[PDB]
Amino acid sequence: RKAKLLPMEEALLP
Amino acid sequence: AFSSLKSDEAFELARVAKVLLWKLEQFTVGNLIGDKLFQLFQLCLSAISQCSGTPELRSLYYSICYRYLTAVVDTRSVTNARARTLKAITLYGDRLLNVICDDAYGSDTTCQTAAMILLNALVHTSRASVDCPIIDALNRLNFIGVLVDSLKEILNEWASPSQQYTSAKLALLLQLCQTRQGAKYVLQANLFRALEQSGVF
Amino acid sequence: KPIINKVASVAENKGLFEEAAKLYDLAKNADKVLELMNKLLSPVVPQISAPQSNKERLKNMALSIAERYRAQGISANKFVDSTFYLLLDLITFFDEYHSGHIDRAFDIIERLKLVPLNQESVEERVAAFRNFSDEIRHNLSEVLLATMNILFTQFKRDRDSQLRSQARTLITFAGMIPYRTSGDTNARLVQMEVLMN
Amino acid sequence: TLAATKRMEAYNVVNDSSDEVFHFDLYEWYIEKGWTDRILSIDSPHVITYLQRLAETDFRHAELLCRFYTTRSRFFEAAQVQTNLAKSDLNISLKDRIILLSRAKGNASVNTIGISRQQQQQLNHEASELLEIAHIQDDLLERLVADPRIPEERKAEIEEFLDGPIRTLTDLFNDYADQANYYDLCLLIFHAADFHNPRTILDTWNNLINQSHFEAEQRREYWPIAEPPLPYVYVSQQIQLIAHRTSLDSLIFPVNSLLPVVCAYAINNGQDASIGADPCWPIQLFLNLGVPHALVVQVLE
Amino acid sequence: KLVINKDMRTDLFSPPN
Amino acid sequence: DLPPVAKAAQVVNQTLQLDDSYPDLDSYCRPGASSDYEMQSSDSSWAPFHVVRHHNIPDKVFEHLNAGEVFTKLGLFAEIGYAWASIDSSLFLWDYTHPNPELIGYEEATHTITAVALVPPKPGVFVKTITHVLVVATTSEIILLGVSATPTPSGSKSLTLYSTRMSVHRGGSDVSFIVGTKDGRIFLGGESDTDIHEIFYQQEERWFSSRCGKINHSHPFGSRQQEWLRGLYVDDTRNLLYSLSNRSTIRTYHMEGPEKLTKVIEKDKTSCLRDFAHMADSSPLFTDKTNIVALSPIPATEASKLHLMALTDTGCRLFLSATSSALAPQSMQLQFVKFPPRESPTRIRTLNSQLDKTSRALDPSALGFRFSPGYFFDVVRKHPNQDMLFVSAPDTGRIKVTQPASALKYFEQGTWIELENGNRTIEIGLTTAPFAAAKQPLGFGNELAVQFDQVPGEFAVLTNTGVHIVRRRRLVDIFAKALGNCVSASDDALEREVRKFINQYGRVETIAAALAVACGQGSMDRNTENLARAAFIEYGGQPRLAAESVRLSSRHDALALYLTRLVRTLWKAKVVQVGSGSDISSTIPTLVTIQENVERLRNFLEANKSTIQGLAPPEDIANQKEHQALHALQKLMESISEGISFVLMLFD
Repeated sequence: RKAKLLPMEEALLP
Repeated sequence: AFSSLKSDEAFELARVAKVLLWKLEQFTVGNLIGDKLFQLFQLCLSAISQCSGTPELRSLYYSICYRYLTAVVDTRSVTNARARTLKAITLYGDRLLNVICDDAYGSDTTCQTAAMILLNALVHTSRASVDCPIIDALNRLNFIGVLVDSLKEILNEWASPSQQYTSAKLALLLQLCQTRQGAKYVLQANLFRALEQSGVF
Repeated sequence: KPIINKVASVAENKGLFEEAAKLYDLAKNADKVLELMNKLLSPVVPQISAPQSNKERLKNMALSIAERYRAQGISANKFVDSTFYLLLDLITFFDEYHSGHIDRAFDIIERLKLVPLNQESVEERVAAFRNFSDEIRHNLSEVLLATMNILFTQFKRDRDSQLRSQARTLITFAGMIPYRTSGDTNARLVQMEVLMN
Repeated sequence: TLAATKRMEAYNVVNDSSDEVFHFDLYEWYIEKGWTDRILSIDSPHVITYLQRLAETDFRHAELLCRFYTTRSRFFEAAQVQTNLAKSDLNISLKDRIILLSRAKGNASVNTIGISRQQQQQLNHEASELLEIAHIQDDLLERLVADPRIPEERKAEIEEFLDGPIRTLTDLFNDYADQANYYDLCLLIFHAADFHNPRTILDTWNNLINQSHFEAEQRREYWPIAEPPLPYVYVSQQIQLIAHRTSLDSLIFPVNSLLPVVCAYAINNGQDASIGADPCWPIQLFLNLGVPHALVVQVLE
Repeated sequence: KLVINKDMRTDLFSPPN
Repeated sequence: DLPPVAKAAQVVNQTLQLDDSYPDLDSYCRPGASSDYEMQSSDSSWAPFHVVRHHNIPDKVFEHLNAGEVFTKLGLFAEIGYAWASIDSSLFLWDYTHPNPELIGYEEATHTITAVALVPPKPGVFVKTITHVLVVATTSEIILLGVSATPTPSGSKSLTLYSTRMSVHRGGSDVSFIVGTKDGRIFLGGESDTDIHEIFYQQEERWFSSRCGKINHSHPFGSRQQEWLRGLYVDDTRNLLYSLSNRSTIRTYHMEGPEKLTKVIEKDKTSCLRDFAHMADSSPLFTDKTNIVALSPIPATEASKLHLMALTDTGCRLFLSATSSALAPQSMQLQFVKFPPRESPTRIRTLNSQLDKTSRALDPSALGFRFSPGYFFDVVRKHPNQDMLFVSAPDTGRIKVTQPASALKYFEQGTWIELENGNRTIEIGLTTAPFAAAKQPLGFGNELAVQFDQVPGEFAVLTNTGVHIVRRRRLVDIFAKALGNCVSASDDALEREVRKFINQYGRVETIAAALAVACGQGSMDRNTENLARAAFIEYGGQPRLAAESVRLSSRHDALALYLTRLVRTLWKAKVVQVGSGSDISSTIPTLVTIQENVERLRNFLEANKSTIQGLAPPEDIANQKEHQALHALQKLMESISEGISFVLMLFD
């Protein structure tokens, strides 16, 4: 299963 | 000496005490009687907590404890007896009630009837002693849950042995609805939808 | 301090535990707060924590009492206190179990050292059960089954020997422990171990 | 899948057949391949006869029959075998029989569909009794073997007799426990035997306290790898060990008499503020052990 | 069932035969 | 004069100072050489390390590995308990602690993957839930991914990947080595040349710059020679970066500024050999034909002078110092050599002072790793098919017992570990927290002081069949298992086994170990604990007067030593932390364990009040002051228990 890559928006602040 | 050893000699000796309790200077005699009736009450709850003997012998013990908690206990002398009486019931705890709850809605016809009526005396005498530990234990043992579930199809069940059994069933539920704490546990059982599937109305 | 206990005392005598806790907690009487909080939690330990349920509304107040009792270094006697933080861990064990996070839930139960998983620990774990609060022994039935069902699921996914060994351990523990619904539970536990083999 | 179909088609021919001599040879071959979980899933009644006939002379096959029942949730039937196996004449170590009875006690603690409440407790009580005895026998053997007072020739003669089936408390008490002056294990036997005698129970408690005080005072005099505990501490340990293990029976743990004895020992042997001890350590001991406050004050009165 | 009999035992501190 | 708990607190303070005076690395690795080993069979109770479990590579990647066309690679993320495998342009992570692991794949890569690493993120760039950055180098691009290794909930860290939209062209220089610093700096190197590249990355989009950049810190002119890298190595405590080339040239770079990197030393093999020649002892094991196959930096907290260890393919460990002319270093010098041991691994046990400088037991060494405070792993490839693992640790016991300072040598305990044949070792990584007994070189390497504070070091050994877990064994672990061999055995067999420990660790250390094992520390367990107790009694010695003044028994010293080590983390620590009304210095769960440990000790003393000499009441002055000192120690314990019980109540 290809790993779900959550978005940049959550990753980097602010 | 034969409280839990064998289930054959107690039967002959258990029924004789049953009828004797119903067929019942004066102060001295009244003390000896009440004294043994209290001691005789202990060995009954002790056997029920261990589930000893066959359902037939286990049924006789319910009748003995029934009249004892209904006639003897029911005025400083009354308070002392009622207080000490509840102590014996609390000694066993859920272990004792669990056995009685399993007897209900069982295979035998007379054991389930006596067991159901017995619970009525326990909750009744407990309130006289705004809450109660007996009613709380029944909820933890999932007794109130399965009890409300059996309300469905009551028309099929309802002198006859099945009729008298249902009388004690509905009679018990009526007692729990008198205390303030019972409405909480009883209402959460969704009894309104249980009495509708039966179509009794 | 007295009247807050007086008012808390009656409301306690009227089965209003959720209030008696807030009131006793107002007077910083942790002996009673945690006592009552033990009673309100044990029934809801294995239940499903769902929005606005009675579990969330009680768990969330218990945690708000765990922080304020640690940040302020407050505690009742170890009996009442040990049980209180133990239930909070179990509530986490079932909240993870009901969510399908099997790996995460297995790790929690392992820390608690409540259920033995290696045959060597059976003797000591069995002795501990004797003096643990009945609010814990009550929920032993659901704990064994969840833990078993946890190993049960992980089996269908050497490791096989390890799960098999742990499966056995749970059974022997349950066999030596007299507890709630030991009949139905001990039977189901044995069946789930047979399907593994 | 059609691959999975040809699988089910194949194992239906096998599991449904009426040739049970074939089933036996098939179950014998499943084990040799380590397909344990396969035997358990089979719902045929030819597997029950195979496992039952093999459990009678093979401990590790009676193991599966017990696993067979417990995955199906026939908990009583498993404890029924585990108990009947611990009482057997088979070559099984004592520490395994402790596991068997400990599993049997658990499997017979919970309800199982179909079996009574009385027969459930009838088996739990029997298994629990034996487990209590077997634990004594084990803890006894463990101490006898490590006892310098015993000759190495006798120790082998003991170990063969004890390390196996579970003996009577009479045998455990006389030829072993009482001779060695194992006072703590003598009390456990009284409890496990429902031994009714207030004096000898109390006389044994007195000897157990004194022998404990001596072992701790000799240690403190020697200090011996780490700083040993003061006498009353070791005495306190030897009571807690009984208290949890006895489950606080009134016969072998009579606060009516034992608490005065401990309080007397705390005076006659000077276990008090002189050595830095809490002067109320006899009270602190019994209260924390679970003795009711209302009774302790009734005794001090 | 327990029966104490201090009378005839086996010397725990002497070898056999 | 002084009250009881005050006298005891003095002993504790002195004891603390004793442990923190454990020799530093510079003082037992002084200029010169050593071949001091005590070898131990792998199965011995004295083995310094042993294998604890193995985790097989999951079958679903074995399928992908054979589906490979051109390139495959394996690697380790031991600090979070994950392994990885790359197959061409695809990447797969998995938790090796898990029994039926899920595959976390990343197949967006277009070109063959050549290196991957797990690095700390740059501060103030990502949301706080991102614990690491995953750097993936292909033949075309260097790709950055966000990573959250949060601990849901039972074994290993649940792992999720996040895209970042950060990628740089790979350029002309291959990338095979990626290393990261504490502050998230990312350095690159490979097998095309000796150049070191760094990746910058930013939060903002700017018109003149980019979110993600790559620069070359080396700049060569024309006139080149063929030379490439073998490994990159970071030392954050000195802001240094080391590279090792195929010609065995060691280059040192200094991170003088937050984005600057500067070459400050270049030392080729010739310089190492000239240094080695001027040493009193030359050797055939180190010549111009010899290769340096690995480096291992030594942090500033472990040693001031010795910066670096280099491993030759003949099994020699070279310890290099570096000094400033005045800060970055400007000079590097080979000072000390630890030559290989002589014993080779055997199936059957074999019958066991000059410098041994010719051993070939470690020839050839293919891979090598050093971890603080000196744990050494050497992958010896004697045969083309199976590796032998040589593992050694400093003989901490003998090192701290040795007197005077001039007698100090690099004593070691070693063993051979055979992981069953046919599998090649790939990588070895630390799974537990980095070791450190102190915050300065003095006291740093004292394993004995921390055997109840720290988890023993665990190490993941990655082969092509699985991950093997190797655990450091402490004094108490060795003492317990040795006693386990004395249960059935004789009476004067214990005395024999105990004397071995005394002749090595010293009487006080030995008895302190017995005490610890008697209290349930250690790896039938009851027989062992009773045996330990017996040793604590029979071998604890006695108080005597010197030449008023009394010398207490080793039994007393042992007790003070054990108690001190249980409370060493918090003794001098502030109870609370204040920013405006807040925190507790020592965590809540650790105070509970410290308390439980102390209460266990106290319990053991009471439970043996009678038989411990000096506990019960009492030539005389000796035994009396012995009795007084032991009483003082016991009052400190209950005070320690009360004190902790009080702080737990505060934050409750």
